[PDB]
Amino acid sequence: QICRVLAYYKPEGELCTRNDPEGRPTVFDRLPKLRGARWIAVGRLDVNTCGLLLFTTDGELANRLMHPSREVEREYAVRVFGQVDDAKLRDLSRGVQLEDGPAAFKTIKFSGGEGINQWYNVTLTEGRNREVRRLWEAVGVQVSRLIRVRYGDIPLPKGLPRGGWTELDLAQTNYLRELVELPPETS
Ligand SMILES: [Cl-]
Ligand SMILES: [Pt+2]
Ligand SMILES: [Pt+2]
Repeated sequence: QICRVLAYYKPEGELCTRNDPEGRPTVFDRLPKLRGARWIAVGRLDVNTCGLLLFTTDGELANRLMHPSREVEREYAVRVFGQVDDAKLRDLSRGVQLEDGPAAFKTIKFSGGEGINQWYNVTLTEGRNREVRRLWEAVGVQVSRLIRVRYGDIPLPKGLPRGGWTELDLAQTNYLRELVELPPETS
């Protein structure tokens, strides 16, 4: 029946599978147990990737959101080990060649500076598995922590803590259905 959407702040170490016969933590463990409907993940995140992951009860909405007809930026807050040479930044912004062909960061802004380890905020328009890690890897830099903070026009909710979820209201939901050319819900 009604289209519900959740915004979840995935912690590192959680699986994206619906269940694990070992009892290992999954992104579905703390979601609200519904009935007569089923949460569906809008895409997936690597086990070691934190941040925004949408869920929705509506299969069509999930389809159109991870398969957009328009190129969508994904923004990540990245913590990297040690200080990064400026030329390495030039490479990442000009492009490198990895296992699945060339790739590049559409944007690289240096964020905070925690001791010797550095923070960068980067964006990309593709979404090949572990692309962000492999990008930094191809330039000789290991990734410490990786948070997804924005998918297109959708950022992590401000209050929302690590491992928590927030339900979108009808207006926010309809905003999503509009960005994807779906008719608006009325209740
Ligand atoms: Cl973290
Ligand atoms: Pt997917
Ligand atoms: Pt994290």
